[PDB]
Amino acid sequence: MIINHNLAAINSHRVLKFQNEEVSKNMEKLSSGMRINRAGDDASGLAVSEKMRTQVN
Amino acid sequence: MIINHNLAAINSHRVLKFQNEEVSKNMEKLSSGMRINRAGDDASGLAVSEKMRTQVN
Amino acid sequence: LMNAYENTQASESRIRDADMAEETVAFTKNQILVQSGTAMLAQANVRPQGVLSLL
Repeated sequence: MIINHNLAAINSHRVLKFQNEEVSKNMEKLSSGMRINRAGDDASGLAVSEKMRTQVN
Repeated sequence: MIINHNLAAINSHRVLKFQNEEVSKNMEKLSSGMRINRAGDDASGLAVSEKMRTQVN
Repeated sequence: LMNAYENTQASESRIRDADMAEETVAFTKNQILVQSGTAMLAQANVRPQGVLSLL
C-alpha cells in the first residue's frame, strides 16, 4: 500500500466541505426566513420581489 | 475545518437584532397606539396633526 | 362650528391614530419570526461542535 497520500481522506474532506457549504447556505435562508437573500439564487425572482414590494408600498 | 469563527451564526444574529429594533418600535407604537410617536416616521404627518390639534382646541 | 370640529378631529385622528388590528397582526408575525430566529440560532450554535469528533 501507498501511505504518502490518502486518497480516501481527500475525497472525504472534499465532500465534507461541500456538504458544510450547502448546510450554511440553507441555514442562512432559514436565518432570514426567506427563500432568497443572496443574489445568484434567482435574479429574476429577486427583481420581481423588489418590483412587488415597491408596488405594495 | 475553519473553527476560529462562525460567520453564519453572526449573520443570523444580525438579522435577529435588526428585526429586534423593528419589533421594539412596533411594541412602543401600539402601546402608545399612535403610528407617529417620534420624528422620522412622518414629519409631515406630525406637523399636520399638530396643526389640526391647534385647530380643534 | 361643532360639525367642523367633529369632522376635523376625525380626519386628524385617522391621520394620527393607527389601526390596532394591523398592529397586532404585524406584532404576532414578528413575534413568531423572532422566536423562530432564536431557536434557529440555538440550533446553529452546536453545528461547529461536530468537528470535535476527530480531535
